[PDB]
Amino acid sequence: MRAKWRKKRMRRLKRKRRKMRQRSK
Amino acid sequence: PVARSWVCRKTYVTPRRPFEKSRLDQELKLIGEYGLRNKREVWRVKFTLAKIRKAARELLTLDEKDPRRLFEGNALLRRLVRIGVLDEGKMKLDYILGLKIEDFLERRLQTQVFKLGLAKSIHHARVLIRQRHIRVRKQVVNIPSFIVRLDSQKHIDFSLRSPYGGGRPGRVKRKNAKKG
Amino acid sequence: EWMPVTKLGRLVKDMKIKSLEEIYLFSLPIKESEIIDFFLGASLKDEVLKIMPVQKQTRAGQRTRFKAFVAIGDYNGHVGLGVKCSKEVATAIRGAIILAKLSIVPVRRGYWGNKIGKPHTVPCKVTGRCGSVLVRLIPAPRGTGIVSAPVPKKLLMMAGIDDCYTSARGCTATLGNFAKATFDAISKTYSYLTPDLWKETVFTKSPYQEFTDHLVKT
Amino acid sequence: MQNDAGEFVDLYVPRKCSASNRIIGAKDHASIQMNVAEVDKVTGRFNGQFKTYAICGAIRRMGESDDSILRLAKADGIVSKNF
Amino acid sequence: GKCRGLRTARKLRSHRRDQKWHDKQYKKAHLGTALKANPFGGASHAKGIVLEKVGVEAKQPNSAIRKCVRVQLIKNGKKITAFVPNDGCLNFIEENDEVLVAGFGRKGHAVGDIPGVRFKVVKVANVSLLALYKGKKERPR
Amino acid sequence: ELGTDPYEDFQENWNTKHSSGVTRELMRELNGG
RNA sequence: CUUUAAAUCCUUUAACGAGGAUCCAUUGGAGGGCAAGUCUGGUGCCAGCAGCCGCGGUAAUUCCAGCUCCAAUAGCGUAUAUUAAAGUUGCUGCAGUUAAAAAGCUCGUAGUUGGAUCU
RNA sequence: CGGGAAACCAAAGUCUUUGGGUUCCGGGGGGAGUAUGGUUGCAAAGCUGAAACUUAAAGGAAUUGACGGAAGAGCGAUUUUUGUACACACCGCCCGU
Ligand SMILES: [Mg+2]
Ligand SMILES: [Mg+2]
Ligand SMILES: [Mg+2]
Ligand SMILES: [Mg+2]
Ligand SMILES: [Mg+2]
Ligand SMILES: [Mg+2]
Ligand SMILES: [Mg+2]
Ligand SMILES: [Mg+2]
Ligand SMILES: [Mg+2]
Ligand SMILES: [Mg+2]
Ligand SMILES: [Mg+2]
Ligand SMILES: [Mg+2]
Ligand SMILES: [Mg+2]
Ligand SMILES: [Mg+2]
Ligand SMILES: [Mg+2]
Ligand SMILES: [Mg+2]
Ligand SMILES: [Mg+2]
Ligand SMILES: [Mg+2]
Ligand SMILES: [Mg+2]
Ligand SMILES: [Mg+2]
Ligand SMILES: [Mg+2]
Ligand SMILES: [Mg+2]
Ligand SMILES: [Mg+2]
Ligand SMILES: [Mg+2]
Ligand SMILES: [Mg+2]
Repeated sequence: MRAKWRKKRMRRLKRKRRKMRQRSK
Repeated sequence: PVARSWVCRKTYVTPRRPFEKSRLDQELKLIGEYGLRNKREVWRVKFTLAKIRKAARELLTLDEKDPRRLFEGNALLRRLVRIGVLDEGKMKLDYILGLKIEDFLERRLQTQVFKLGLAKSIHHARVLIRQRHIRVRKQVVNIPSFIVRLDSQKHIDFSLRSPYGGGRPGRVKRKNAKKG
Repeated sequence: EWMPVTKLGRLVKDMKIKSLEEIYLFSLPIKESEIIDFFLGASLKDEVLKIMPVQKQTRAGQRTRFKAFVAIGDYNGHVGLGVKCSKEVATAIRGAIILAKLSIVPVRRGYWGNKIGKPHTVPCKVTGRCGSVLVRLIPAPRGTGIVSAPVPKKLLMMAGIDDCYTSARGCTATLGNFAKATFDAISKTYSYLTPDLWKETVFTKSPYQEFTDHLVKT
Repeated sequence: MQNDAGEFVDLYVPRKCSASNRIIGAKDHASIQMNVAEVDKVTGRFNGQFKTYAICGAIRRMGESDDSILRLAKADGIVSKNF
Repeated sequence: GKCRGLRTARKLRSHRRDQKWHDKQYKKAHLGTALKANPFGGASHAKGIVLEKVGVEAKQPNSAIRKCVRVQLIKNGKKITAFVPNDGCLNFIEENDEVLVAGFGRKGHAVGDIPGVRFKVVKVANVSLLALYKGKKERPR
Repeated sequence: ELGTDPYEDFQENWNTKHSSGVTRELMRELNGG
């Protein structure tokens, strides 16, 4: 996998976690 | 607390390379020529020579007029001349570096018993020494590695109690005479 | 029977040059192997250091050749190294022996401390390079022996060195580079200007110039 | 060179470059040993005597053997002082 | 380049102290996570109870079934896969037996074809596997 | 009788399973050790 | 007998005590690293060996054995901590274009370093 | 000139003949610039930054071949143009669901 798209996938997964792993929770 | 002493040290160093053909051949030649039991007896003399060389090399870095050099090199040379490895004309500190392990091997009691004609083999010499047939000037010595000093060279003989040195016959002769 | 093809060979065969040091003085290249046989003769002993198979990729498949490394020396001040690649092992070994005795250099031997008796070690610290391999030779006291790897030790013994300390850096698993670096280090012993070589050089007749009349006849 | 007893202990004594004083090694094949003839001051013919110079290969590769030979010949009186 | 001042001892010592942490072995030995994760806890050997017998497939290009045992240590209760090295020695081990286990030789790293196995069996039921293999001692029973 | 030739064995098996052996033989043929 | 508080051990000494002198030396190996057999019989990618590279799928120099051969030797294997090997932590003494690597750029406090000259 | 594995570099020289001053910074390949803590921002994200575990290689320069929907000298292998991560050689190798 191209490193650029791997980095983008990691960032999207982290954003999804951040939405799920809410600071309020 | 106890009244004991714990001072002790090893008398040999094992080689770094376990299987080196040239070293094996040289050590086996030494063992065969001097009738030694194993490799450790070669390593012991090698360690002794290494220590003497290290001391001599440490004394050769000082100034010639240094009192400690004059005091200690004189003692080292005197001891080497006493045991017979060195000669009186070669009592400089540089000649110590020219000594070889065979020089120390030639001064054992086992080789001197053979060289003096008391034994007809080096192995026979070891057997004779270990069986209490040899005395050094008054004392029965049964240690093959006994290093003979120069002044003691003339005084190696059969013991007075030995069947060879004028003593009573041994067990086998007495039993065979009792047979007939 | 030997029939020389060069002036130096004709001079050597006709007993006009006394020693190989006369040739070494004028840095004359040696192109005939029979000169070294004439001078060093029986004292030369050689040893094969490595047989290395190399392969060239072709359309039909790999083509294999064998390379022999041979070190030679007389144990009394001269040493040489040769490398030869051939289709057969025996041919490569013969070529390597010839090439090794062709490139034979003298070795300078010095003292570590007091200068008593015959020289026993290298005059000073000398370094040789080959590829990534660096080899350093340091003088050692009398009776020390050679403290080195098995590969440099053979060349140092053939050169006639009794005592020496050795350091090495780089990929020494490359046996050819390891041997060539220590051969270069040994060769650099006579090219080092020490204070006892500061005297002005007195020139002498070259063998080409001295025996020109004899060369004209033959 | 020699031991404490004074006996010389060497295979041979290598010759040094006349230009740079460097030692000319046994495998230096770019070195030259050149002779320059001497002439009689009255007639100008070949005397039979010559002067010898030795140049190492390092100087020759630098292209500095011409100037070195010229200076050596000037120092020995072969080349005119008002060159 | 490095600083060569006469009063730079603090700089040099501090830099070396900080750059030693980028050595894998130094950090492994001085960090404490490896010691915490080590089932033996720093010991050369351990004793366990044989939970069961398993067969581990050898990694390619080799093909074989290496006989191992799942055991549980007595001092900490951790579960471990140990290798029983010899031809037919797995018949010397029974379930619920007590075994002495040592390392495999590479300091926590797997050895050879066996994947993820770093321990080997030494003694079973207080008798060495070598003596059982050579027929010098019998199982106590 | 000439039974084994180290040169032929090396030149044949230098890339086979028995290379490390035949090399060891060839050296014994060459250096005498 | 001596030893010792009394003993033991060592030393000293009577008598007995070795031909298979059965009064029997073991521990690891035999492809390379690394000293030493592509000898014979089994097994047939199985069982197993192998620190690493590797061996074993019907002629296995590597497994299980017999013979023979190596190494140290009253000692020799194994697991683990540690030192040298490591100039792979580099003060001596390592690197940073492409193998891991110089901050996007500049200013700047502390720190480090600092041109000649006096009999 | 001298360096370097070489490609190449008058600097990438004046290095085992190793010390002009000083700052940052690397320690086999992955896990991973990921988790967690701290901090900055409205957000997107920025800075600092692991371990458990897994693996015997990954990688650089150059050489000979094979492919292409392209036109005496070198340490050494070695001695139509060109590119290659192929060498069981494109019927290859290889990425993600
Ligand atoms: Mg290597
Ligand atoms: Mg297999
Ligand atoms: Mg055995
Ligand atoms: Mg066997
Ligand atoms: Mg081996
Ligand atoms: Mg061998
Ligand atoms: Mg493998
Ligand atoms: Mg069979
Ligand atoms: Mg068989
Ligand atoms: Mg260490
Ligand atoms: Mg060191
Ligand atoms: Mg390390
Ligand atoms: Mg140094
Ligand atoms: Mg490094
Ligand atoms: Mg990079
Ligand atoms: Mg920049
Ligand atoms: Mg400031
Ligand atoms: Mg000043
Ligand atoms: Mg440096
Ligand atoms: Mg890393
Ligand atoms: Mg790792
Ligand atoms: Mg050619
Ligand atoms: Mg060439
Ligand atoms: Mg392209
Ligand atoms: Mg190509």
